[PDB]
Amino acid sequence: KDWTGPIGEIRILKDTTSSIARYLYRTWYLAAARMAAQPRTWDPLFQAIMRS
Amino acid sequence: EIQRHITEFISSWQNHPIVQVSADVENRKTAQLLHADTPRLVTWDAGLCTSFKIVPIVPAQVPQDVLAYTFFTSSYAIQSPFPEAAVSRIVVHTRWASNVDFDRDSSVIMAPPTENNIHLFKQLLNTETLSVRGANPLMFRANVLHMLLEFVLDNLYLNRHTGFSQDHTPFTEGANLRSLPGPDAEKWYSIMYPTRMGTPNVSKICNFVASCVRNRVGRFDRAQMMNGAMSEWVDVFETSDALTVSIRGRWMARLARMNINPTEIEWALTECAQGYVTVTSPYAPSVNRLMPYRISNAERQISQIIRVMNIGNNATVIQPVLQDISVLLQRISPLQIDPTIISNTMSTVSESTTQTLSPASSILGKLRPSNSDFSSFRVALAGWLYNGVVTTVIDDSSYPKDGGSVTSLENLWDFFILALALPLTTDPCAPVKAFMTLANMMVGFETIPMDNQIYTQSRRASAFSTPHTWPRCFMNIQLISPIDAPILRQWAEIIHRYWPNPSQIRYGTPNVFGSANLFTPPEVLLLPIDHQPANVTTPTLDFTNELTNWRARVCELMKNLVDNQRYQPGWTQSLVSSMRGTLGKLKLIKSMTPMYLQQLAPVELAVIAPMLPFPPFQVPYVRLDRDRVPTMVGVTRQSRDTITQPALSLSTTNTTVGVPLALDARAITVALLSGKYPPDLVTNVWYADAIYPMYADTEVFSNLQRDVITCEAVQTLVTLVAQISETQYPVDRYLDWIPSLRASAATAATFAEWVNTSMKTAFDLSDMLLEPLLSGDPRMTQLAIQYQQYNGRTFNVIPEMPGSVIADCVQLTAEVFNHEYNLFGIARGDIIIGRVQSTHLWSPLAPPPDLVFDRDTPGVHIFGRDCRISFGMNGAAPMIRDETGMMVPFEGNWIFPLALWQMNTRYFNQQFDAWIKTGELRIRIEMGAYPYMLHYYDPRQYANAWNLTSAWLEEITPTSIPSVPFMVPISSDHDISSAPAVQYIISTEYNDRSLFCTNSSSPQTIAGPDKHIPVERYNILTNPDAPPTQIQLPEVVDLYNVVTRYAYETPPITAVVMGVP
Amino acid sequence: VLLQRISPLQIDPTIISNTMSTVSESTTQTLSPASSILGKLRPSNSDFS
Amino acid sequence: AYIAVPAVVDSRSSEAIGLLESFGVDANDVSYQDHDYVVDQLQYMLDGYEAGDVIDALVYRNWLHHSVYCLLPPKSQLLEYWKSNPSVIPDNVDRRLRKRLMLKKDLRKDDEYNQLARAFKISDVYAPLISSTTSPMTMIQNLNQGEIVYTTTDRVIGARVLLYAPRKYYAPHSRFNVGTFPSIATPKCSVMSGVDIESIPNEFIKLFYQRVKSIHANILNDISPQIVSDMINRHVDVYRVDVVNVLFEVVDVADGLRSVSRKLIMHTVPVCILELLGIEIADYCIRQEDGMFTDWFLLLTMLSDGLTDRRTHCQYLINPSSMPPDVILNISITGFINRHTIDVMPDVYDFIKPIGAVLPKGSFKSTIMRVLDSISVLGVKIMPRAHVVDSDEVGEQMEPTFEHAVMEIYKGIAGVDSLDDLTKWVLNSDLVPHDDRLGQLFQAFLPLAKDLLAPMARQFYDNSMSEGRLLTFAHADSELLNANYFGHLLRLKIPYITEVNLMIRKNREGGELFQLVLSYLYKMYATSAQPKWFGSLLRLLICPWLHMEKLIGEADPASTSAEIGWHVPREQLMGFIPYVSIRAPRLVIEELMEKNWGQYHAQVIVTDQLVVGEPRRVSAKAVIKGNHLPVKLISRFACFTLTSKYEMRTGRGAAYNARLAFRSD
Repeated sequence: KDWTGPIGEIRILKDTTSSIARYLYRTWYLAAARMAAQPRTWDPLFQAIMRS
Repeated sequence: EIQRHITEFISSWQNHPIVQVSADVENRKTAQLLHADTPRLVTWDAGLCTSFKIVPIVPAQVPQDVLAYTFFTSSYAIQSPFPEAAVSRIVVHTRWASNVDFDRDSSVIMAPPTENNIHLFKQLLNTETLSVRGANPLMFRANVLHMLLEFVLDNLYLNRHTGFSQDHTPFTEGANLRSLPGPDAEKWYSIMYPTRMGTPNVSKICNFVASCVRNRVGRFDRAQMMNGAMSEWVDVFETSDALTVSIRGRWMARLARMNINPTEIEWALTECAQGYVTVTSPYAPSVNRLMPYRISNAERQISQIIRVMNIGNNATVIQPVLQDISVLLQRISPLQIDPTIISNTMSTVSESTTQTLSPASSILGKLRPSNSDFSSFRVALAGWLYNGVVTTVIDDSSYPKDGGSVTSLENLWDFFILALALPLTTDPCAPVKAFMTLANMMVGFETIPMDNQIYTQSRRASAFSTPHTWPRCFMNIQLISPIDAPILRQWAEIIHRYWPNPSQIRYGTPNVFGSANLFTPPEVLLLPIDHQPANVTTPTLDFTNELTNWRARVCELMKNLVDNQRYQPGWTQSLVSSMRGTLGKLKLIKSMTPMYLQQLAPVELAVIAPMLPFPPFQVPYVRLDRDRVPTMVGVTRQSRDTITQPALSLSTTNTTVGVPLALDARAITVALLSGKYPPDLVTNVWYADAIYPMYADTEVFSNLQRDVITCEAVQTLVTLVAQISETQYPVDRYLDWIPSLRASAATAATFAEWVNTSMKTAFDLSDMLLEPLLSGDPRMTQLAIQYQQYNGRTFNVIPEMPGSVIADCVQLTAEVFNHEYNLFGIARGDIIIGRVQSTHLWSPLAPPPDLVFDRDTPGVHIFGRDCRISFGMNGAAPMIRDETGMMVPFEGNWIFPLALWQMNTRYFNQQFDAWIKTGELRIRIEMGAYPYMLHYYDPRQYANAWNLTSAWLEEITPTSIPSVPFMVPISSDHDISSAPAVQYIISTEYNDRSLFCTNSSSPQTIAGPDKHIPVERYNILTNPDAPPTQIQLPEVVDLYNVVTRYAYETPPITAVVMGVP
Repeated sequence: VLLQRISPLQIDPTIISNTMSTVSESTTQTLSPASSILGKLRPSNSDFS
Repeated sequence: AYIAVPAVVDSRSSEAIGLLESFGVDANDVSYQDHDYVVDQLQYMLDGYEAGDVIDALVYRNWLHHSVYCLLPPKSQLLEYWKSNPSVIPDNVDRRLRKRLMLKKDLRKDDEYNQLARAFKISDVYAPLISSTTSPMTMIQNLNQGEIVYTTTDRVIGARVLLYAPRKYYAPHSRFNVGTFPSIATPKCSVMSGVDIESIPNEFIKLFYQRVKSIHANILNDISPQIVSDMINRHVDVYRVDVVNVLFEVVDVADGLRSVSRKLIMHTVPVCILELLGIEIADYCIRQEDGMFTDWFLLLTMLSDGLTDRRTHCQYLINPSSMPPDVILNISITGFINRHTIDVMPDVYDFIKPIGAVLPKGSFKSTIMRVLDSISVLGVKIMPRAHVVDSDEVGEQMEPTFEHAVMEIYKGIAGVDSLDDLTKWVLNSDLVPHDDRLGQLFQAFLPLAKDLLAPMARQFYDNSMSEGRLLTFAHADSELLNANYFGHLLRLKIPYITEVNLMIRKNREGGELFQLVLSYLYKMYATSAQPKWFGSLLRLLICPWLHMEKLIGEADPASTSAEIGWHVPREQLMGFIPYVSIRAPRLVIEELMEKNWGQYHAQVIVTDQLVVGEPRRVSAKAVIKGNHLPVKLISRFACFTLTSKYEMRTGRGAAYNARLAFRSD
């Protein structure tokens, strides 16, 4: 019950779950949302560096 | 109950929730705000505008004895406009003869009334109804409202001009008949023109057709504007449906109000560009196109309010918007980086190698350039468009980490960085942070009086966020003593005098684009800094503006600090001279950035700001005035207890909106100190080259189309919910004779979910309409916005709700439904169950007035709350008790409500049915509205209704009732022998408007109910003195009128407005 | 248990979840007020004994 | 005239496919454009720029103004090529610069050349010029003017790119034209409306059309395939099957009157099955005298990947029982609304290896193992029963078996004895489980599922990999993962209610509600991965074989067939087991005689007696050592069976380093 249907190959976890996995979910979610807003991940030179 | 638990399991499986918005939606709000799709407004219909089809029920007796087979037109295969059957009725079916571009995914499709139409009235709220037949009678009003909403939304099309052909038969006077496309089109003409048919017989069709006016067929009006072109509009006589004609006329009126022609598109794209690019529009007679884009002002403001309510205290929806405008400024800005200019100018600072400190080399470590420094500058430049929802502050890590003595040189540079970076941010507490940055660094050196023991002098400067943490010694400069804190006395006057001054720049095109701003007038933007339009187009370095003056006076404060007499003898002379030279050079660094912010950035902000997916939202800037700092910009979406006026219920029922976001102070002042131009820049070439690809899109013209639907569905929601709940808006209710329940907030929320799902199923939408209003209490809704200053004075905006089209058309359809409830499969009144045995041929949808009775009939017992039955003892009759306290036997004329039977449907059946069947009592069951079947029967044979009426009485449930069965005789055209028939359920009111004609291909109807072709519908044919336009629409629908047919084309904007590269 | 099974009211969890939105992150350092109240409220369907 | 279709169109190949009758248009004057290169060009275009600029640039391009690019070496090799053997210098050049180029042995010492070359720009000579900083909008807007455009970079979108220099310096219309990108620059350009944006299989055409219909939806001249068929008139690949959807409705004719209950839809049935079953727009009774579904509606529902209704849009799982809350008994088919192709060969099927299909506990197995056993399209068998392993069989070779092993889990719960009391304790009257009690049962179920079943399953699946390549059913997802199963993992579901199947079937050997409880245990034991619609396997199983006989049919059985298998040398003391079997036309098996079948080695253990009345056979065991067989090693044009047992044509046998051998006629 504590999943929805797929977004492609990913099911999302609804936040009204009763299990402990929402606390695992919110840390990785906040982590991704705060690393994507950094300015350093968007110049092409750093993407070439992380390719290397 | 082993088998019964399977039924319980399936019935608990099928009640799944239709709405699963339990997951988060703020990853989808961002994509919707950055790019919302357009609805689909104009769709073309090449068929004929009708929704009522005449269906046959019982076929005619095409061989018989009393009349030869050579009489009928059916023997000669003559096509007729009407079904040549024994009984014909009118049913409802939207979009037959409709070769549309695509469907709205709406349909009111009805079976003929001899079948079961119960599935249309258990669609909405019957989660807990067990049987396949049967629906809850307390849901009938909501079911009918959703059916009328579908019936309106399925007719939103525009009529298309197909093509004509003059006939060669002598059937008309050389008239011009329409030809409609399709795979099989040679049989539409008999349907589409009733008066074209020849007249051989004295059949009823041929009696109708030959009694009409001949010159009202085909084309009678056109508009021929050019040689060899499509006619723009015609007026044609054909079979139609005046309700559908009215709906499409109102829809055409709305889209004709939205129309623009490319001359003001040229003018608007010139004014939005401010002359830096010009476009053209031709000068020739038009081909009469339709480009719906001009909308009103309130429709724009309401969608702006809904978007501000969407971005609620989140700072992850609005962050990609500022990041987008950063890239968009970077694309067309002429300024670039030059990171090497500080490293070049700090190579000639005179200092000694023997010293340990190095003022020339400390700034280069404190202020390192990294070429990613405009990414944090253009976001601060783009945050000027939004102070209401976004308050850009300086990051926490850009402060000197618990104070920092002024004796330290690194903290002295850290003061300079913040003193240059703070005027760029739109935070209102920027001057008090600039003051307390120095006052933290001077603790024990120079002291000033504070307000409390909490916000002391050593209290950290980033903790001043609320506009009355401002110290009293800041706004009274006289409180700072000139002889015990002279440098703070200096810096206070520098802040109070040389802080920048707000201005205004005038973007926007008010004609085509509806202006979106609120609390500011239209066609104006507010800037925190001052601007002057440049006179030259070959720019060059100057030193007279507010930012360069600010840098110079911060440098001169640091010169007075190093020349203080308490501070100098702690240093050596070769260090003091080097620091003074570094400051004297850093004042006179040569950077273009203060000139750019003065002259060119306010022009290109106004160039960009109309062409933007989220329009500007500003409250007034203010320097240094405590009483005018805005707090709590707040939107409302509902009223409260009983206060029905938005200006009164606004102050206590709002939601405060807005975020702070953090930027670093190093990267802004690197941009301010290091920025240069191209080598030979000429601005009227540079901006004309840059702006030209930007103004070939049409995305803002799609957003203007979406705001129509976003304002329209709200008024549709209010009008439809007000028919079942008790709202505050003055609406017109028509469907009170249909029963429903006392709706709660959950019922209203569910019905509103069905409303907006049906709303976005049509118009082809896929994201997020009307859910921000839907999330709480859709009964009492209102839309307003307000903020206040520090002194408690409140501005507010309550936008008016403009004209709505769908909400008008639903009420029009309800006004028709009040008089034509029969065609949609609904009866009115209530039924009377009683044994009637005769050989007569009257119909139970029109009973004789001898059999009915009411509350005013003398000798009729009325039953209410009290249903207490005493049994019979030793042969006496069983008794039931009256409303008035009497006690009557099972005999006579009774009146029930339906709910009294439903609550006791088992206990009443055993007591009553054996008396209803053979005895002498008749029960009137008050219902108000009910659907119905029609079982016909041959009137020459016996017919008992008990197997139908017992199956109706035994399926009545506290939840649901099934449809009511009737028995109507089949009419004939020759004399028949009569047989006795027994029927039990009759109606009360007249109930026979659905019948069209009986014995359509026959000379007369003798036995049974007859009805000729309804003359009152086909008014234009049968009345030679009526005008062709006339419809008597609230009473009947007339099935035939003139309809106009357009042939306008819808070209894109770039196919008519070129742009001259 | 009897008073729970008689009652018309069901305690749904979705009303707070359709409003408060655990995402929020007003600031960038620590949790927002909106995401901090939900860590206490915990709108789970355990029970309401 | 220019219309646009939702598929990749090349001029030479999509005419051989036809590609327009495939959407449903009866059809010279229809000239196909080559939009093959623009899709790869778009894929190279998207990684640098954003999406919206690229798409909104490509939208405004007509496909009748014929034009071309030009790509030149940047500056140094540009001046060096003019220095070289051709003096093909244009007349836009500087009068001094061409004079310094017409001399001999220029070098760094020439100040008079270098001073002018360091101030020379390419934009002085060539105009209009695409540099790397130009927007994608202005590339196409400048391209629509003058039939040739000079560039600097490769990353452009639109027409074909041709080069200016040799590589040593670098680092035809008709009346009706179709394409795959809707143009806007002409007032008349058209887009077809057959299929929606949810069934477009290219994932770049889908991304394009969503963005086009998102903003330009009002101004698109929209037409239907019937209107296209009006406007026109007045080797053979397998694994490409046309699909449609069935728009039906359930009707309840009790006696006399009929009613309409639901309005369903069935998304991706293949067209060949609808043609060979011979069904039309009429009414149908879908029950037998028993109440079982009458063997063709069952196959239709097992071919599809969905079944929903049209008033709401939730998933509708039909009732397989005959208990009437909702019995579906009569079907009225009302049309077929969209039509497109689909590549039946999936993504996960790469190497030839056994197939693990995960079905739930109460899914219809006893019917499909009867139906799939009784199909034969050619002189082969598609899926016999002897190649199918039940989910039951893996836990039966044990001291009392896994169902009976967890049947006696009740000893260990307080207040629980006499298993009916446990089943009464877990399930309520609704037969929906309580939230805690099912997990309290599961925390004792789980070590019996892992520490007891999984080693035996690992041993059994190693044994099943040894004795041929088979198809193994499985209850749960993790049952094939905790035991290290080797093969393709397929997560499947059927459109039916699997729960009420568990109350119909008697002879269940235990509690009739206990097996529903045991089904819930397996449903919670599996991982949270989305299953993939059993029709996704059944179309692969049936539809290539049925399409094959329409063109392989009656050529010759000797030289249409061939078989792959392991080959042992004749020098043995007392051989060709088959591996797959391939049926193809003559040219395809002639193309299969090459592509040598070495670099594939096994170790065949071959010792058994003769078992059945067929000729001399020994059930061998082959264990593949090297890499397994790719499918593009076989073909895209030749069908092949998926499962096979091992046998060869007395004595003994030992470990033989076998190799493959393609035999044919």
